[PDB]
Amino acid sequence: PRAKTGVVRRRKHKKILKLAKGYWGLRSKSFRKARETLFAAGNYAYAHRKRRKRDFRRLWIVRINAACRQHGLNYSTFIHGLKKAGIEVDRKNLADLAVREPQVFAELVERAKAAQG
Amino acid sequence: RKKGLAMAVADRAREGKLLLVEAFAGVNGKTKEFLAWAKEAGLDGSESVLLVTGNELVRRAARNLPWVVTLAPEGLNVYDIVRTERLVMDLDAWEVFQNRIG
Amino acid sequence: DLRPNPGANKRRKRVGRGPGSGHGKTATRGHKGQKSRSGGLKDPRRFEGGRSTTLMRLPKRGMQGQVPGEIKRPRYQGVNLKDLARFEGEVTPELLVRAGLLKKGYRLKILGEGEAKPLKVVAHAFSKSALEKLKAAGGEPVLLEA
Amino acid sequence: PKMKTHKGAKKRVKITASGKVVAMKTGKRHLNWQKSGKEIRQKGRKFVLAKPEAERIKLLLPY
RNA sequence: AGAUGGUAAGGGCCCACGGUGGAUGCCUCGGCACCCGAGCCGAUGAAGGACGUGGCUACCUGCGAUAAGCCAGGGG
RNA sequence: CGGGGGGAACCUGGGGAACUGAAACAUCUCAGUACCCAGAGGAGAGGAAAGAGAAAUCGACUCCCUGAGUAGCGGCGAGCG
RNA sequence: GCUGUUGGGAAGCAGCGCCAGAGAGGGUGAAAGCCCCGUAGGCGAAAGGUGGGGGGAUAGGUGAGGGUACCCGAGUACCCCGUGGUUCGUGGAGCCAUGGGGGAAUCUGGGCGGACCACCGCCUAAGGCUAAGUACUCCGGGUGACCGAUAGCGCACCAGUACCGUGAGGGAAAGGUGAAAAGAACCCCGGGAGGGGAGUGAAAUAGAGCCUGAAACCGUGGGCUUACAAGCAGUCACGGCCCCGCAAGGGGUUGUGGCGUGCCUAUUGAAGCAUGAGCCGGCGACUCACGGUCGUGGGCGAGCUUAAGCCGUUGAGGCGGAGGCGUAGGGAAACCGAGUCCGAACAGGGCGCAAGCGGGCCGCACGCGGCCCGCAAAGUCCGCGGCCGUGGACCCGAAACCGGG
RNA sequence: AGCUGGGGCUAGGAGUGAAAAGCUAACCGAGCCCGGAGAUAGCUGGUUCUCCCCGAAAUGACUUUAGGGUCAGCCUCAGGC
RNA sequence: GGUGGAGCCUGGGAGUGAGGGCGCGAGCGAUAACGUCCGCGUCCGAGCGCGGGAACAACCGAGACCGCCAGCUAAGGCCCC
RNA sequence: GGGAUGACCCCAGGCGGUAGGGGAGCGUUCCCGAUGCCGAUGAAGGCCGACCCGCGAGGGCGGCUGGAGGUAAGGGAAGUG
RNA sequence: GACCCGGUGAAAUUGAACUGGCCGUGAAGAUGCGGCCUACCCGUGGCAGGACGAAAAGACCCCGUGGAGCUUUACUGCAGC
RNA sequence: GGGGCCUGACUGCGAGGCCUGCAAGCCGAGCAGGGGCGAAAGCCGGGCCUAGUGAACCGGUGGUCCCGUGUGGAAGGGCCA
Repeated sequence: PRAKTGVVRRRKHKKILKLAKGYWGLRSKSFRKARETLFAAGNYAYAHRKRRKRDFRRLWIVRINAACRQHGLNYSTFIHGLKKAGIEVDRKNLADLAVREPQVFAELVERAKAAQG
Repeated sequence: RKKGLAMAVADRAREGKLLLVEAFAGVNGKTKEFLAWAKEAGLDGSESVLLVTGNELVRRAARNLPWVVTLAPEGLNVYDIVRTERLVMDLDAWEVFQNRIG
Repeated sequence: DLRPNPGANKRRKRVGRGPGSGHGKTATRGHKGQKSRSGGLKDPRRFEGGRSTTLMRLPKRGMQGQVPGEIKRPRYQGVNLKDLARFEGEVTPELLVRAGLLKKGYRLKILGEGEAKPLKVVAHAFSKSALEKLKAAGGEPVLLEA
Repeated sequence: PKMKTHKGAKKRVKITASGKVVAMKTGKRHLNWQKSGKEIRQKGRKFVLAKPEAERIKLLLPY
């Protein structure tokens, strides 16, 4: 038998060419250029999936800060109230209360800074 | 090459597909002649058969048949026994079978 | 038994070991990654370093033979009456070779251990101590060959 | 093709039943000029290891 | 005093359709191996060729100034 | 009457390397290999014992399996056989 | 073996039959034992080779004692010197060959049995001839877990050509319309080439280096997007725009903002201003053979097992015990032997051996005999797999050596 | 000791050389072609699909050895304890 | 005490025998070198995977099986970027 | 440890990794399976696919092209990516 | 000649480019890392500082138990005498 | 350091260890043979101790029971030194 290359190659090749659509220049017309670019795309994602998770913690904290500051206090003290008080709740993500329910948020602050008095 | 010859003529027996004849009324070396001899035996053509008889006259017929696999006694192997669903053997080709096995 | 199923047992492992691809034994080809393993090394059954092999040990076997050749000689293959108590009646070489030991291995001695059966044992020579066991019923054929 | 036994080895070391390689003690074919009987005497046979393993591999056909 | 839209000479990414090109599949008048068979030609001029031969004929085959053919036997 | 010249491999005879191997390298190896030359044929060579070698043995020669990597040969090296 | 049916076209699907010593295979508009060529099976030569396979013909050979003592292959045997052959390399070196010197004999001879000598044996040199069994494949045929146009011979095709070289020599590329030429009348633009209709075809993005027609690469059209910008070209997060959906939701694009030092190789260390690569497609590197050694699947075990070849097939197997491993080891060897070697040593010591059983089950002898089993005491045989050895042994690559021209 | 046409001889360890190791068919401290040959290359380079478990070394001895090897060290797989 | 991808015995297959920074104890050097040689340890090698250190193999933190628009921290930070 | 051996569920640990050891898979070509089965209502190949199964290599399935070959399970070989 | 227009129309090079400066850093000489500075998009004719620019697997040096030419009271042979 | 006898600077072994990749190197009680010195106990297998050295292969002299290429004996070997 003579296992000539034939079909096999040409298939895996246009398989990477597909993953590589929308790239600049040859990054999408060359298997090689593609192959590479993809590897980078491989880790850039992987890393950013973990970054994304830290990305949004920032978004939230900055907001959370800006909200309970125009009210009366800082973010350092605010998270210590919701902690000494015992309200292991909010979760910087759900602190969108500062965006939606200011009346509900303001409540937390008041029962937060009060955790100190 | 023997324990494996006997064992093949074993799973042909337990299945029942084994069967040894002795006579061949419609012989004379004609297919039309043979084709009948089967029906009046249990060989409809639904089970590829292996013919192993030391009588050329009989082969003459069985030969040109699809579901039929001619042969001869001395040439009793395992590859044919297995490739064929039902096995038929004469008492003379069977006579040697054992002389070969033990 | 159906035709398409006599299948190889549970260990025919045709799994060879191709060493070319990304994962598995690969690239530098499953093994090697240095040099002097590219088409051959020296041995090592007996070679290299460049030093005294280990051929520093000398030849004892004093008699590696002159040039005419090895000298023709009667070859004695001793047997144990231990392995001899497998059959009864007449015990002579020929019925011995085609049976167990010797196989044209020239002459036949006889010694062994264990209990000996009280019969006839046609041999070329008997071991002293292992012959006192035949002093408890048995035969004693000697010489022969001409 | 076939394998050739190593006469060099075959001529100087004997292989025993347990599969052990045994050869004379090296150090007395002439050294001497005075070596306290003890030395010059103390010379029967001996072994090796990882080394006799290498031998047997050359005395194949001669088992 | 203020602000986000818009222009595309050209370029980029995606989709469509062609072009260039001749991979892949499928083909097989060819090759490859092994086993049988069979095994010499020549001064009666061999092997291998030059030229030439067709009504018109570049070349290949084919023959040989009897020139893609001549006699005769068989065969269809 | 014959020869001359040709013929893929094969064949016999007359000549006959080196690289390599020895982890350098002279003996040794490669090797009577490649190659040149002569001859012969569908084969060629060999062939009826001034043989073998230890058996009151065997009985042309060619060829295969064994003997056998034996017996030995060997800078007793490599390796040959 | 015809018919109906689908279709451009049946052999497809369908109804009912039939031949078969012939259901190999090829072709026919697609896929058919029964339509065409074939196949199994059975005949055939006036001519030319082949030809004891079978009988003749002759050639030619045909006899035993007892006496002599006439012949038994010459520059030879033989010895010495120089070499070659053999496993034999100077070795204890015989044997066989022979260049040189010397140099017999005719069986009471002479050669040989590995120096030599003595016994005991073997064979007749110096003249030829000699079938069959063995080796090879230009050509012919036959099969293929052989290739399929970068493969396979260098050549599937007008190739040892074209082309290159003074020469020896080197040495290419290049296959495919369709079932059928039915290969496109004529008309329109044009000098032509090309094309647009008409026309053939089931198909013309099958229209003539024309099946398939991939990727690189080059264009037209359209959607998203960019002229205050900064980058291994992406990734993540929002947002605008276009787009298929009944919708949760999903695509394509890219405006912001976050994070990012190509691939490979070699390296203590490479984004590296180290190596390699223009891009795509195809060719492209750990194999086989025989030994060996471990593992492992089976066969059988006081054993296991065949090799060449012979009768059988022609995808069928048997037979064949020459022989090989195993059953005992120690010693240099004679040799002894569960021992043996060293030794004076019923000191010591070095290699050695001492090898079984859970028990299925059973003659119902109150015996575990003892089959069998894991497979052994213990091993062998085949398979498969790892590594080793000899081979060009993972693939490319020298400068160089040698031989004939 | 001129230059030149035509006709001829000399060649690979060889020729020829008013001598440079110059010339010997556009690269001569040993021409070219084919062959031995798939020379040897302890060197450079290259070495193809996926997934899973474990995971080194760059030290010691010796080596015409020093960027190569052999044994040990360190890793892994199977069995045992 | 210690059940750990600890050990110990037999066997198959290995790769590695060019190391590097740092700390500590020495030699060499000039108590010069991103120097050089040993020793104990560590890390990179192979963790150029992630955080801090502006950037940065080996310094501080810490051994990355996958996914999460959830939380506590290490080093290092909390005026803006 | 379950143990109606139930390789189907529970309890607790492990899972960065180069040279390398080891373990299971995917695809290619050819072979038995085959006088069988897919097929012109459309083979292999090709072109798309945001859909389906696998961690992956891959595999299905649908539309278009294309116009004649293709070949399951289960295995077997090797010019196998 | 170069430059503009009509006609024909190459080449080495070429990982892919969306390819600025400065301090610094980094395998010690960065368009590509960090900080800051600049900077609308695209060409045409010029200049040669950088892309450790092109070309040539450094001609120097070392290494290889590599190769060749040459020498001699190196070894060992041979032609010749 | 002096003296008297002496030759144990023994033959055949060697339990058990130091050291170590290999092979080497080193220590050694104890048993037997036959001895020295001592009343005896006992000590003596060279030297107060650590350097004073060289695998194998090839050969030479002794010895010796081993092999002696058809037999006897040789040639030639083997073993111990």
